[PDB]
Amino acid sequence: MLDFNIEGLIPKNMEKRGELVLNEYLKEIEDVFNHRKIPENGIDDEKIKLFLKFLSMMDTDKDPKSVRIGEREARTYSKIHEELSSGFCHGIGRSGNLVDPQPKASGASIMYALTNKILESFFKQLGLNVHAIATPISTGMSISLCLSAARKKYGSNVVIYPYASHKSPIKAVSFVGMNMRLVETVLDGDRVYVPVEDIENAIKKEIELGNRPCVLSTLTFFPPRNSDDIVEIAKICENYDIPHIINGAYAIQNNYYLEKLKKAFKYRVDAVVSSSDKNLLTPIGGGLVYSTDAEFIKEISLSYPGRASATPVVNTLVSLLSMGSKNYLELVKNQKNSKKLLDELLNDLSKKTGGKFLDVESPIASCISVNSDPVEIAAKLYNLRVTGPRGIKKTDHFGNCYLGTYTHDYIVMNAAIGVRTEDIVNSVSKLEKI
Amino acid sequence: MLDFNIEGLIPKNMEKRGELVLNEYLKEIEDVFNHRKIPENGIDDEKIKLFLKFLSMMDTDKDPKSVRIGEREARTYSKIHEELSSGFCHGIGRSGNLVDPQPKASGASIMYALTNKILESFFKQLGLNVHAIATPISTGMSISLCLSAARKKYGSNVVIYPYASHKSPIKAVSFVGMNMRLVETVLDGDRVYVPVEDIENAIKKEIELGNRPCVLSTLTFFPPRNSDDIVEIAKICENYDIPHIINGAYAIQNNYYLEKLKKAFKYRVDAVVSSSDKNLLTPIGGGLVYSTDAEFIKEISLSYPGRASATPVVNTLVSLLSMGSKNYLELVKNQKNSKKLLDELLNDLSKKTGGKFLDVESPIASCISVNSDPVEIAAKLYNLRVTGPRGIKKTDHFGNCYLGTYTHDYIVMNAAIGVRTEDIVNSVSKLEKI
Amino acid sequence: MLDFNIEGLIPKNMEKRGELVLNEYLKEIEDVFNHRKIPENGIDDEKIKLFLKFLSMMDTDKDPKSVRIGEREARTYSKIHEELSSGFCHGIGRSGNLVDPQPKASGASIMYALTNKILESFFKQLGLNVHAIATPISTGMSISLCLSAARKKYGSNVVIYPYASHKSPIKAVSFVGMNMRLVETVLDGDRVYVPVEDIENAIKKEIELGNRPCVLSTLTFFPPRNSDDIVEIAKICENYDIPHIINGAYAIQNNYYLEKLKKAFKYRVDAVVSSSDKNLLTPIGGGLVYSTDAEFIKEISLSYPGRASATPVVNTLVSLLSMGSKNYLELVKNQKNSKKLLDELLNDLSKKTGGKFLDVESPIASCISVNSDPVEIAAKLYNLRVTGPRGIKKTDHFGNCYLGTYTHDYIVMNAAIGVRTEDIVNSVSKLEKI
Amino acid sequence: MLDFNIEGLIPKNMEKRGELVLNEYLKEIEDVFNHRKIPENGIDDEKIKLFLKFLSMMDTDKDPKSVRIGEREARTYSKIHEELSSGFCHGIGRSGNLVDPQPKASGASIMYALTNKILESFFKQLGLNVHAIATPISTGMSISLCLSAARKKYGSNVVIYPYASHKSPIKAVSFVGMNMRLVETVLDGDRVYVPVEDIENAIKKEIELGNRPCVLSTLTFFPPRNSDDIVEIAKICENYDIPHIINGAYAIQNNYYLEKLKKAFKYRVDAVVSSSDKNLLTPIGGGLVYSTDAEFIKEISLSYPGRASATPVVNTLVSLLSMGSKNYLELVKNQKNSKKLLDELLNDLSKKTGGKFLDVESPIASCISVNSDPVEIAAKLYNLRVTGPRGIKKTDHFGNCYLGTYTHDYIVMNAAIGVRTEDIVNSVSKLEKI
Ligand SMILES: *Cc1c(COP(=O)(O)O)cnc(C)c1O
Ligand SMILES: *Cc1c(COP(=O)(O)O)cnc(C)c1O
Ligand SMILES: *Cc1c(COP(=O)(O)O)cnc(C)c1O
Ligand SMILES: *Cc1c(COP(=O)(O)O)cnc(C)c1O
Repeated sequence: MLDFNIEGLIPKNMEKRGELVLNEYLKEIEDVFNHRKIPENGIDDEKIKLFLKFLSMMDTDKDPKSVRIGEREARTYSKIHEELSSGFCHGIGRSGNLVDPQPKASGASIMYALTNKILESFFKQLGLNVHAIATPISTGMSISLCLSAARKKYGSNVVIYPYASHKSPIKAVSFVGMNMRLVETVLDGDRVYVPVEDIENAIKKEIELGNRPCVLSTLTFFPPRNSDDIVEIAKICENYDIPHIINGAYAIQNNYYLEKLKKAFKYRVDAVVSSSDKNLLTPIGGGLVYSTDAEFIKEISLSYPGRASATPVVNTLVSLLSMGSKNYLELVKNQKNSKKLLDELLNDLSKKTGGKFLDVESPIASCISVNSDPVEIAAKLYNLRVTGPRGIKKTDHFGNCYLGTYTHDYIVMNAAIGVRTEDIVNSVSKLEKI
Repeated sequence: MLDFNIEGLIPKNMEKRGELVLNEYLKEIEDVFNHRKIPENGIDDEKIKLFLKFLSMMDTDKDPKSVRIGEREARTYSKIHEELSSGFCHGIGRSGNLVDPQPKASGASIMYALTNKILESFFKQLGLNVHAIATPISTGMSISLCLSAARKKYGSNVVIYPYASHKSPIKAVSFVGMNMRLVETVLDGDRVYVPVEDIENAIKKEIELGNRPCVLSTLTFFPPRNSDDIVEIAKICENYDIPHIINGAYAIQNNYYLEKLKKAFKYRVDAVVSSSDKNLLTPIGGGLVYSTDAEFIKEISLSYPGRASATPVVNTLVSLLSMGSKNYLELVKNQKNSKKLLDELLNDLSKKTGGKFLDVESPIASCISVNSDPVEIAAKLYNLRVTGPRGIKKTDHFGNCYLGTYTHDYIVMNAAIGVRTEDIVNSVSKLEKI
Repeated sequence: MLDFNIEGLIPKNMEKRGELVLNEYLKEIEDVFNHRKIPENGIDDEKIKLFLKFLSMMDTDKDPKSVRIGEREARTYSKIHEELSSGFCHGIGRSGNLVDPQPKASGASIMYALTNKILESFFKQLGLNVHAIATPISTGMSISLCLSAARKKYGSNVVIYPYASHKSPIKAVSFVGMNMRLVETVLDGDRVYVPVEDIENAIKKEIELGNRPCVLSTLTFFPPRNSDDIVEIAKICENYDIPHIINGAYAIQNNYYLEKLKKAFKYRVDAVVSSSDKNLLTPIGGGLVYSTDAEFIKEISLSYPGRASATPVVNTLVSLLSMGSKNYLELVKNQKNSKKLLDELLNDLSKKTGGKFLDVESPIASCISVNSDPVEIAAKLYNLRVTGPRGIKKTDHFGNCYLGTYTHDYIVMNAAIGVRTEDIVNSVSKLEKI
Repeated sequence: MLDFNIEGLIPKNMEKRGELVLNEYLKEIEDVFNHRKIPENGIDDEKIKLFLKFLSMMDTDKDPKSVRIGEREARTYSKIHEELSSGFCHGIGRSGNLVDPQPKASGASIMYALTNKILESFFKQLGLNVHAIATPISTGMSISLCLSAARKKYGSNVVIYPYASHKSPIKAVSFVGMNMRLVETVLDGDRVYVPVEDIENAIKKEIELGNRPCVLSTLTFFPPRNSDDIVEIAKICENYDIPHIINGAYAIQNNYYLEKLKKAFKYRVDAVVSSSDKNLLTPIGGGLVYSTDAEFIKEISLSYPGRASATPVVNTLVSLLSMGSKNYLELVKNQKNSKKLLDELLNDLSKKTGGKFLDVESPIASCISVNSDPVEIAAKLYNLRVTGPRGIKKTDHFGNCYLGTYTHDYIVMNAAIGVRTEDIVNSVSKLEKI
C-alpha cells in the first residue's frame, strides 16, 4: 500500500522488519478499502485520521500544480477549516444530488461511497438487508427529503400522519409544503396508540377525495405513545399502492425495533429515517436513510438542493470505523441491563412515594407517577446536573401525544444506548430526594 | 481573564513578568467577548482554538459531574468527533429554532450568538446595516428556508423566478413545494437579462389567479446573464406588498454587488442569501442570510426542521476571526486588480485570434468568443491543470441562461476573490497556445 | 479561574449552568496548581494539554508585545516546533542549572518546578520521602551527571563498579573521564552476584593508592544476576564516608526494589537514577534522580553543561498526571498477577521440556533452561512476532554478567509494569511450539 | 507511493484525476526520500507530519500482531507521549552509539539518517563540504562529546582553552573531567582577544610535561571578544598533530563565520559544534557537530552513553524541511539589513548622550557604552518588555571575557538571524527613554 525509497540507510534485516511492521499497522486501513465492511474491531483514531487524509489528498483543491480560476475553487483561509471539514473542503456531492460523485472532489466522493457501503454492511450485521445513505442533515430534515422524493416519484400531495407530537417531523411536513392529515391517538390504560383501522380510513378518505396520500408512520417515540404497527401499516400501503415512510429516529439501537422493521420490510416501506447521533453516537447533525427500494433512495438523494458539508457524513463514517461491530453489539447488550436496572430500581421508588411504575412499551424509557407538578420536579432536576428527564402534566396535550386528558403526571427517564450505570443509579437517587 | 495559584515556585519579578505575558496573549481573545466585532487583525489559529475550547467547556456533556438519562444526551464515541464538531457535540439551536439558545448546550449557544454579532459587525464594515444569521446549510437550502419563512409569514404560495439557470436555487423552490412562474431572459446583443416589465407582469398574473406571489431574484450569476434589476424589483415588491428574496451567492466579496444591495434595501427585500464559502472562504456547506427586517430573520430561523450541525457555523466564525477586516479589504482590492488584469489580457488574446472580448456585466468573470468547439477547448485547458474555465456553446440554453440561440461560442474565466496573478497569466497563456 | 464576558446572549439560568460546567471541567487542573501532587485519578489528555498551554503562554516568546534583541530568543520556525516542545521553546533552567528559573520562560520554569514537586509526591505515596528531579536525559547519561556531582562535591576520581554488564552505565563512567574498579561477580548455583566483601576490599585498595573511591551499584538487572546488596554497600560507603550512586533503572515499578531502597537510605546513598520510560511509561529520553540529600540533588542539576530541552521533562509530567496514583497502583498490582502467571506457566513448561525453572531473584523476570542453542530459540521466537526475550549461552559472558562459565543455556522473559496477560500466555505457548 | 483499492466507486476518469492530484501532492515528500537534501522550497507543516508518520509506523512498537514481553517495550501511557516524540517512542540510536541504527526502531533510525544527510546538504549549500550529525543534546553537552572522542581516539588529557567565559563550554570541559589550561585574553582598544602565540606556547608547554594537548577554540562569542584565529590555530594544530575542536555556537547563521571555517578546514579541524536553536530556529535543546573527517564523527557518536530522546533531532529535521534553502537565504539577508539598522540607530543614540559606539568584531552583535550602572539599565529594559540585552560593568571579568579592567560599562544588543525590525526599533527607543 505504501512504498518509499528507504535504501542505503539501514541494514537489510532492520529494513525488512520496518516494512513488515509498517504493513501490519496499515492492515486495518487496507481492509476497509478492500472489504468495505464495518470492521469487527474498532480502529484507533490516529489510524482513521490517516485514512481520511489518504482520501482528502485526492481532491482537486489539493493539487499544487493546478491553475485555479473557477467560480468555486474551494479556497479556505484557516487551517482550522481543514480540521473541521476533515480535509474535504469541496463538501459532498454534486449540485442537487448527494450520492452522485463530484468531479471536483474525488476524495470526498470515495469517502461518501465507502461510508454508505459500510453503513449498509453495518445494517446487514444487524439483520437488515437494505440500501442505506448517510445524510448531511438532521433526521427531521432527512424526512423532508423522503417526503419530497415520494412527492416527485409517486405524486404524493397529502401526508397521513399517525399523531406523533415532536417538533421535528411536524415541521418537516410543513417545510415541504405538504398537507397533513392527522390521526389522533387513543387512551388504553397507561398507554396511547393509533388504531391501524383509523389510518386505513384516513387513507381511504384522502383517496376518495382525489388525493394521493402517503403515510408517515412513527416507530420510535416517548414512552406514553406506542410504536405504530409498522407491519400492519406496511400491508395497507402495499394494498393501496401508496408510499410509506417511517420515522425511525432511534430504531437502530435495539432489537425491539429492528425486528418490527424486518417484518415490515416484507411489505411496503419506501424509506426509514434514523438519527445518526442517537444511534451511532455521532455529534448532532446527521441522518441515516435506508430502504429495500434502491430506486427510492436515489430519488431521496436527488431531493437535496445544492452541495453539502461533508462533516456530518464523515462523523458517521467515523462512528462505524471507530466502534466496529463487536463494540456495537456490546453497547446494545449493556443497554438491556441498563434498562432493567432502570426498571427494577425506579419501581422501588414507587414504594416510597405514592407509586405506580407505569406500564409502557418503550424498550428504552420508563415512567413513574408523582403528585407534585412534573414540570417543577423536572426543572428541580435540571438544577442538579441531571439532563434528559421529562416532566409531563396529565393535561399536557403535546407532551402526552393524546388530545384528551392523560391519566398521570409523570417523570420519564431514558436508557439510551451508551448510557452509564452512574447515569442510572444517580438519576434515580437525585429523584428520590423529591 | 485567567488566574491560578502560581506562588512559591518562581521569583516575584518573573511571576509578575509571566502574568503580564499571559494577558497580552489573551488580549485578542477577550477583545472578542467584550466587543463582539470582527477584529481588524486576523487572529492566529492556536488562539482561535483556545477561544472555541473556552466556549466548548460550557456545554452540559463536558460536565464531569453530570447525569444524562435523556433520549438524546449527545454522547460521542470518538475524540475525532469532538474535533469535527469543534467541541459542540450538541450542535446548534433548539428543535426547529436555530438561533434559540439550547439549554443543554450553552457554550454552543454563546458561540453562535457571537458568530451572528461578529457577522453583522463584518457587514457594517462593508457598509450594510443588516441583521444576519449564519446558517448550517448550503445557500440553496438557505433559500428554501427563506421561501418557507415567506410562506408562514405572508402566506406566499407561488414563486416568481426571473430565469437563472442553476440547479440549487431551482431545486430549492421545488423542495418547499412551491409552484414557479418562470420569467424568461431576453437577448440584447452580448448580454442576457430579464425585463423588469415582465416580472411585474408575472406578478399581476399570479395575483389575478388568486395566489400570493413571492419573488426570488438573482443578483449574482455567470457572465451572459446580467444581475436582475434588484433595485427595480424591490420597488415593485414594495408596491404590491409582496415578499422579495434575493439569491446573492457571491455578492459580499465584490463592491459592485454590495452597492446595488445598499440601494435595494431602500425598498422591499425580505432576505438575501449568500454562500459562506464563496465569500468567507469556508469549506462548502455554510450559508449567510441577512436582511433589514429582524422579524423575517427570526422566521427564517424557525424554518429548519430539527437541530443542526454546529460545524458550518463554526467555519464561518473561524473565517471572520482568522481573516479580520484589514485582510478582507486587501483581498477585495486584489480582485479588482486581478480582474482588470484578466480583462486586458483576454482583450489582448482577442485581435490575435478571431477576436471579440464579450462585454458582460460581471465584476469577476470575463468572456471571449471562439471559432471552435468550446467544450473541446475547455477540455484541453483542464488537460493543462487549469480548473474552472467553462466552454459554452451558443446553443447551450442552460449554459447561456437563455432559452433561445445565444450569439456566441465562448470561454469564460473568473477572477474570484483570492485568485493569484500567476493564475490569470497561467490561464490566458495556455488558452493562447490553443 | 476563568472569567470572560458572556452577558447579553444567553438567559440567566443557562449563564449560571454554563459556569458550573466550566469550573467543574477545570477543577482537576485547578487542583494541580493548588495542591501540586499526583492526582488520585488520571487527568485526560485535553485537560493536560490545556494545563500545559496555560503554562507555555507565560513564556516570553509568546508575548505579542515582547521585544527580543538577544542571540538566543527561542525564535522557532514551524508550528511543529511548538507542538514537540509543548510550547516550551526556551527549554528548562539556565546554562548549567536545570532547577534555576529562566527569566525568559516563567511558564517553562513553573511546569518544571511543579513536575518536580509532583514527582516527589508520587514517591512519598510509594513510601519514599525524597527529593526528586526529572532529568532531560537517559538514565545512563543521568548517571554521568551523578558521577560528575560526586566529583565536584567530594573530589571522587575512581568508581568501584560491582560488575553489571550494560553498555550504558559503563560508557557513563568513561564519559565523565573517571577510572573504573570492576568488582567481578561470583557464581552460586543458578545465581551470579558481587559479594559485599570484595566490594569493600576494592574500596579500601583505592584509598590505599591515595584515590577517592565512588561506588556505582546496580539494584535492577537481568535475572542471571542478583541485585547488589544496596543496604550493605550503603552501610559500607557510609563507614568509609564515600559517595554511593545507585543505578535503579527499573526500581520504581516493583515494591521489592522500593523496600530495599527504603532500608538503604538509612545509610549512605547520594542518589538513585531511574529511567522515566521504564517506570512511568514515557517515551525514551528522560530520567529520575533522587535521594534523601537535597544537597546532592542541587549539585546534580548543576552538572549539565548548557540549557536542556523541555520535552523529556514534560513527558514525565504527562505520565504523572495522565496515570494518577490510583491507576498506577493497579499497574503494580496487575504486574504481580502477570509475574505469578508467567512463573506458573514457565514452571509447567519446564516439567514437560527437560526441566529447570531457574532460581533467580528478579521480581519482574524469570528463566527457563533449554536443551539446545538459546540464540536459535530466541530467534525462532523473534521470528514469531515475540519481542523482548533473550536467548543466552552458558558461555555468553556479557549476557550472564559473569566472566566464568554459567551453568545453563536459557531463555528469560519479562513481566514489566505494563505487560498484558495475553502476551505472557501467548509468548509461552509459542516458546512451547519450539 | 500511495496505492489502495478504490475501484468500483467513482467513474474511471475521476479515479485517474484523484490519483494524479494525490501523487502531485506527495511529490515534496517523495523527493525527501529520493534526493535526501534540503528542498529549495519549504514544505508545509501538514506534509511534514505525514512524512514523519510514514517513518514512525516502522518502529517495532507500532506493530499490532506483536507479543511484547521485553524489558523495554517502549510502552506509552498517553497519546500526548506519541505527540511529543513525534511517534518515535523508542528514541534514537543504539546503546552508546547515536548514529547507529536501533534494531528496535527502523523508523527513528531512518529519520535520523535522513536528517543527517539533509543537514549535510544544507552545509554543502553554504559552502562547507562536511560530515555532519544532529545531536539530541545541548551544544555544550555536544562539546563534551567531542572532547570525549578526542580523549579516546588520540589519547588527549588536557584542554588548551582560549578564554571564552560562557558557563556552557566551561562546564563541558569540566563534565568530561579533563584538566583545562586557560590561555588568557589581552586588551586592545575596545577588543579582547587571545594571541595565537599564547596558544601555541601553551600547547608546546603541555607537550613538554608529557601530556597530550587538545585545543578547544571559540569562533562565535559575545561582542567584546574577537573570534579566535581559528585558521591559524588550525594550521598550528596540524603542525603539532594535535586535536582541534571549535565551539561555533552560532557560526552557521553568518557568512562572516562560515568563510573562516572554510579556510580553517584547509588545515586541522577535528570537529565544529553549533547550536541548532540559534542557527536553525529550533527550540532549545539540540546540537550540530560537523567536520571533514568522517572517522571522527563516528567516534563522537560512540561517546554518548545510552539511548536518547528523538525530539531534538526531529526538531532539526523539521527546521530543514520547513524553511527550505530559499527562505534560509532570505533570513541571512534580512539579518545583514537588521544589523545595519541596529548600528545606525545605536550610533544616533550615541550622540543623544555621552556614550560611544564601540568598535567590535561581531557581525551580529553591537555595543554602546553608557555612564550609568549598566546592570541597572539592563534591569529597566527587562521591566519594559525587553529580553536579550547584556549590561556589563568594566570590572565584570566574566562578562567581558577578560581578567583585567575592561575600558567601558556598556550595553549589548543582538541582531541574530530571525530578528524582527520591531525588536530593533523598539529596543533602541526603549534604551533611549533611559
Ligand atoms: C454557488 C451558487 C449557489 C449556491 O449553491 P449551494 O450548493 O447551495 O451552495 C446558488 N446560486 C448560484 C448562482 C451560485 O453560483
Ligand atoms: C430525536 C427525534 C427526531 C430527530 O430530530 P432532529 O433534530 O431532526 O435530529 C425526530 N423524531 C423523534 C421522535 C425524535 O425523538
Ligand atoms: C535501561 C538500563 C539502563 C539505562 O539505559 P539508557 O539507554 O541510558 O536509558 C542502565 N542500566 C540498566 C541496568 C538498565 O536496565
Ligand atoms: C549560547 C552559547 C552556548 C550555550 O549552548 P548550550 O545549548 O546551552 O549548551 C555555548 N557557547 C556559546 C559561545 C554560546 O553562545
